[PDB]
Amino acid sequence: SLLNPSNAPTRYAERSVGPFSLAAIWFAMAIQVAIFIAAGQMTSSFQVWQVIVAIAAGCTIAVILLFFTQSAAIRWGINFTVAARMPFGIRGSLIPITLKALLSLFWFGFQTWLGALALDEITRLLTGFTNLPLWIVIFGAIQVVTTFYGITFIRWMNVFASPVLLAMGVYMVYLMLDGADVSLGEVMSMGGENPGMPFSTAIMIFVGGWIAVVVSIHDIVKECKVDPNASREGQTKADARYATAQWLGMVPASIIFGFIGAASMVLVGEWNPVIAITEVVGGVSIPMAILFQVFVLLATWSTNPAANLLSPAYTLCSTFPRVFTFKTGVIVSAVVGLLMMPWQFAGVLNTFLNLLASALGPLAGIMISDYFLVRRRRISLHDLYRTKGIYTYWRGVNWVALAVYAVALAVSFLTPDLMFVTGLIAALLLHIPAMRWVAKTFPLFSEAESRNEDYL
Ligand SMILES: O=C1NC(=O)[C@H](Cc2ccccc2)N1
Ligand code: NA
Repeated sequence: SLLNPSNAPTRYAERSVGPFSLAAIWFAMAIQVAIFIAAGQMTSSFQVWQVIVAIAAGCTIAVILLFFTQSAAIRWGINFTVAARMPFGIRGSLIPITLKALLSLFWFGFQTWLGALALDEITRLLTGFTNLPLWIVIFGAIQVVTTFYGITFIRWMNVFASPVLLAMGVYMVYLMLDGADVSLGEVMSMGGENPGMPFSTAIMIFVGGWIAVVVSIHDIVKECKVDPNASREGQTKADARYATAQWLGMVPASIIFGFIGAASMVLVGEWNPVIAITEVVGGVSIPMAILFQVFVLLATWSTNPAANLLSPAYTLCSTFPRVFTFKTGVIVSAVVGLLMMPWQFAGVLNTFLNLLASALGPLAGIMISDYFLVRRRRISLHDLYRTKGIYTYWRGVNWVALAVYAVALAVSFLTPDLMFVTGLIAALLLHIPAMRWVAKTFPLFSEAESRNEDYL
């Protein structure tokens, strides 16, 4: 048996996140430093308005993906890590999941670093003392302790941060434009003096940014509010209402701040607004500096925990259920996380994000396909928490599913600038015959699936 109270499905009565709250999480979750860098470097290949469009487009494909990847977690309250057990093995799932938990972990140490940088700047602008590693640990630690309160903290922290973050950001645009004596429309076309990159791969970069979060949203949305007595059409509007809520959360947020990163680049040559606003205005008071850094901290806290730490946590406590608990998995994830020292990763993010998309495209494709197409939303919670059942396949691993991943990954390379969308579509479609083959040896359904409601 693989069940324990932390890795258990989330009961209808235990659910706490409705459609408005999820938007309020995504809005503050999109406001984070790394989009300054991405949208900034984009000004090299396109002008600002197109970048904004590449952002809105990439945001929209992500949501279209969310509509599908979130449906099982909302309805059934389950983990990502647990949900992967279906197409891949009960253990075989650990392979892509280790890929993904690593990715997730990489991002956690990166933003903790940016967060640490901020707190260290606030202090050295008050005391000249400038030790970063201590402030690294202390922040990593602070996130852990606030992450202990799981989605309860996350949800309260993001609703109050959201408008403040929204205001600090709208303010930021005024200060630049004013102090540079430039209208909004003028800045909207100042970029793109070094073309070469296709516009499709641009969209693919902002998609590749949130690919990890979207593919494992489960860990957030298994907490969302559901009415068990809906219907096909009421379940679908529910899915759509949530997907819509995620759209209105991540788009307007990441457009305003994407624009700020781009504007910084194009006005002053740096994606970082600290520099861009400092120059344009010719220095700023110690208060108004400390402020900016309070922003960065506020912008990191609303994203890092929820997006980067939740999912490896649940991976530990659900694979080693008697060894780890949620709270302990959080401690182990944040330690490993920082010990990956990701702040030394050579290159730029864009290409990394281009890496991330074509690396998880088939994963999202195989999960959407197994649940929606092969099984028709008809799943067995019972077997997901047991070493030997209809999801065990060949001694815990479904090699055919690991094969479809490879094959789809290959075909993906045949279309480098659209890798992700070909790899998803390839994995999606191939899972169908592959699964109609495995179904001749192993069963796709189980009697125990009638105990589903016992869990809820
Ligand atoms: O999946 C993740 N986790 C992260 O921290 C980053 C956040 C991000 C950076 C740049 C563009 C979109 C999302 N992406
Ligand atoms: Na944030």
